[PDB]
Amino acid sequence: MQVILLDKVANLGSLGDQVNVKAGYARNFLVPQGKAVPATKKNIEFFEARRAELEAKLAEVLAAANARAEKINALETVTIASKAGDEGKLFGSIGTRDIADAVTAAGVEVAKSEVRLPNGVLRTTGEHEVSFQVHSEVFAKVIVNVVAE
Amino acid sequence: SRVCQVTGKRPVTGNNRSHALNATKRRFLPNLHSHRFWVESEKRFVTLRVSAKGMRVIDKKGIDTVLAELRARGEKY
RNA sequence: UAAGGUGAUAUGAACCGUUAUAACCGGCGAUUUCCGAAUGGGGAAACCCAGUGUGUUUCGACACACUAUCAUUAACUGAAUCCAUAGGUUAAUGAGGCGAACCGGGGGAACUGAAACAUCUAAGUACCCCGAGGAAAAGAAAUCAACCGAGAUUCCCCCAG
RNA sequence: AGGGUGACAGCCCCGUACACAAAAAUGCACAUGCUGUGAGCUCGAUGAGUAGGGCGGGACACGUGGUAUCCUGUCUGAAUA
RNA sequence: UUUUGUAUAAUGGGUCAGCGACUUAUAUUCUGUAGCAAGGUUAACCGAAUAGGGGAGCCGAAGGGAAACCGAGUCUUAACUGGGCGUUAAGUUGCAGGGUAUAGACCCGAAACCCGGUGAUCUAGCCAUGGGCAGGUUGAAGGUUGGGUAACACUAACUGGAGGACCGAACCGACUAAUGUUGAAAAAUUAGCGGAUGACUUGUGGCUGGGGGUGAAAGGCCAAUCAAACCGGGAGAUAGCU
RNA sequence: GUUUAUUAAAAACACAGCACUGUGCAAACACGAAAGUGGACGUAUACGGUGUGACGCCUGCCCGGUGCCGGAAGGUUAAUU
RNA sequence: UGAGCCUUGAUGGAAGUGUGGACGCCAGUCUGCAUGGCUUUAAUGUUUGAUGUUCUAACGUUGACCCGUAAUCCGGGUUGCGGACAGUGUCUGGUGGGUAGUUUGACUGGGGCGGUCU
RNA sequence: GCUUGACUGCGAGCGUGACGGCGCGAGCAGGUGCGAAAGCAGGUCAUAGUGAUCCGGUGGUUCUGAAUGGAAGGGCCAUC
Ligand SMILES: [Mg+2]
Ligand SMILES: [Mg+2]
Ligand SMILES: [Mg+2]
Ligand SMILES: [Mg+2]
Ligand SMILES: [Mg+2]
Ligand SMILES: [Mg+2]
Ligand SMILES: [Mg+2]
Ligand SMILES: [Mg+2]
Ligand SMILES: [Mg+2]
Ligand SMILES: [Mg+2]
Ligand SMILES: [Mg+2]
Ligand SMILES: [Mg+2]
Ligand SMILES: [Mg+2]
Ligand SMILES: [Mg+2]
Ligand SMILES: [Mg+2]
Ligand SMILES: [Mg+2]
Ligand SMILES: [Mg+2]
Ligand SMILES: [Mg+2]
Ligand SMILES: [Mg+2]
Ligand SMILES: [Mg+2]
Ligand SMILES: [Mg+2]
Ligand SMILES: [Mg+2]
Ligand SMILES: [Mg+2]
Repeated sequence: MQVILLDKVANLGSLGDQVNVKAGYARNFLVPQGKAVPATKKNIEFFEARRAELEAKLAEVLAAANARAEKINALETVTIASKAGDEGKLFGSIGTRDIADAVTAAGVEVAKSEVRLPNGVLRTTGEHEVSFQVHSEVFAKVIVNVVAE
Repeated sequence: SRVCQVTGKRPVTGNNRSHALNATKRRFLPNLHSHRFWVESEKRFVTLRVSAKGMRVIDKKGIDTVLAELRARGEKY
């Protein structure tokens, strides 16, 4: 008796997984109680796409936010002059918001929750390599042109 | 009436055939234990006079495929 | 079909007919009390008791008709429990019981023989049970054959005591 | 042929061979109408708690015997051209 | 008839008349007879039905060996011998008969065994509901009064009415004798006899069914039947016996 | 008191009493393939089985054999694997 | 707790001064815890047998309610108790005059006893 | 003293039994032993010391072996 699991089931659960168990455990508990279902192909050899409709489908044809670094890296100069003053310094600081904000192409919109900067960009002005770290391994790179007003 | 009910396995007769080969009608009878099944689809807890092995059938064909028949021949349930 | 008839022990009486339905023969119909599967309930068989109706009626009520059980279906109802089932009512159909043998199936002896008796025999006989037909059953190879081939089943004769 | 007739009848009677006859009712054949069924052609598919197996019985002429094959009460249980 | 042997006082028969017992089917072997002959003969079936057709097949002309095999030979054995069984045999198919086989197997006959039904109108238990017991006797427990006690015990009269209690009809039963014994009667009659308010007795209806019931237990009763009822069937059981 | 209806009424059976033993209730046990039923609408001061057979005085010694009760450590041991 | 398996052990980043466990030809030494210049065999997982617990969810209930239903049967439902036990089917050892079918020789100066049987 | 004739295959012909059997046996072939040799030896001076059949067990065998080759099984010989 295999039957595909449907929940936790102590020493054997996966909200969907086949496992050889005593028919006494099934048709008496692991079943008639909502916890499993016989492996009659129609629920596996035919209902296996459910397990292949994500990591193998909604993880490959999920074309949408995968081309981050590619979609964003050729912007129209993200000039973000964080002001300046007092012997050539800065009035404005660099943060997570302003960065992933001014980095908007054609009136587009970017969440500030996608930044690639270890610490806080101290007040300077020089080349600011502000990479657009969005997805885990799928991040991007942008820039900022801090100066004055 | 001591009938498998699901596979119509009635009690057949035979000989004891003790040592020395001595005839003596004995008759064998099915297992049966009248089980409590959960049709689920029908949302009912139907019970049948199912017998061993004949129970393996339900777990092989279908509690509904079985009830499909049975009710087909015009049996209770 | 017909000159005769009204069955018999049965005469007699009282009648019917001698051309074309007198009688009689055959086809199809009408009537067909009560008991009996007996079926409205009951019951010591041929009897007792009831409900609802119909039409007629002096309209009291009359008799008469329908009302068993189960099965399938339909419709309407409808518990524990929302639903839903279970259960209930109605209607339409079908069954029921008899039967001689043959037939299929379920169950299944012993005397007897073995010159005793357990294996074995009698015998899958007798018998009991269920089911069906004019027949039943069986039947178009997971059959045989033997390297050639045959070609469903059934029955007869051989093979062979 | 046969039966009857007051003793044994071809020619007395009833029959007998032969030849005819049905309002209607039906058995069986064909033939057709109504209903139901569904032909034929292409591409498919081609019978799992089964076949085998262990235990106990049973059926095969065959008394488990070296014993094939068949049915199965009981426990198992495959290939799938 | 049966016997060594029967007039036998051993069996059977009152007599008469009618009936009453070696059959039939298939098979196998002889004998007789007919046909044909190293050949004889068909079965079922067909059928222009006792024909004719049909030779599937059976028997015989070859035997020996356990067989492979060989063959008028062959086995045995290493074997040459020898010895065993064969080879200088006519068979076959009808018909009638003698015998055997399987059948009921000459005929009549058990005590029994098995299967399915019918029986608790008799009887044995039990269940439900009704009925019966003339008369006479005994006199328990309890109570009341007197006495008695510290109070109880206790005691005496009276009251009271118990009991598988007593005597005795109905009623139930059955110890004795006679008579009956082809009875009045398939268990009685007569004279005595036992119980007679009780484990009593009886009417009506009901429930136990056969290897089963019921039984204050005799194997007793279960319809004049009982160490396994009656009816029908297996069934013409079997019968080395008469 | 009961018994061999139809040869035995008794020293036989029965009995109140005694003793052993089983039974915790869905009791033991018994009828029944089963359902179910009696036991009992009772529940150990109750029910079943067996033997003895009022009452009085009593009921000794043997557990080797058989049965029954308890133990089961070890030896032997079925199906099965 | 037995047995499998093989996973990690002894077999076959530096000293030196406490402490367990290993048994030994020993007078051995083996190996795990401070401060300090492949077999013979055992823990981990695992598999599987052996009992012993606990659980519920089959299974039992001749507990208590509800409904079918103005029912004591029965069925469904709720709850309690018990619980993989009990109980049953197949197989299997024991027991088994409770029942059943039979056997239990002949000669013999009748039978039996005794004796005999080649 | 020396040896294994208590050999193998056969057997003219007889005796004795209802039968199943049982007994006696010269001589023949192969091979042995003892003897110089003729020759004797197929168990014991003879007559008791025994069990049919079935069902099997063990060895041997190109006898058979169910489509064929094997095999199981069967036969045959020896034997329990
Ligand atoms: Mg009526
Ligand atoms: Mg009626
Ligand atoms: Mg006999
Ligand atoms: Mg071919
Ligand atoms: Mg004499
Ligand atoms: Mg005389
Ligand atoms: Mg005469
Ligand atoms: Mg008295
Ligand atoms: Mg008198
Ligand atoms: Mg008196
Ligand atoms: Mg009466
Ligand atoms: Mg009588
Ligand atoms: Mg007979
Ligand atoms: Mg007779
Ligand atoms: Mg008396
Ligand atoms: Mg008397
Ligand atoms: Mg006594
Ligand atoms: Mg005494
Ligand atoms: Mg004593
Ligand atoms: Mg006996
Ligand atoms: Mg007998
Ligand atoms: Mg004698
Ligand atoms: Mg001598």
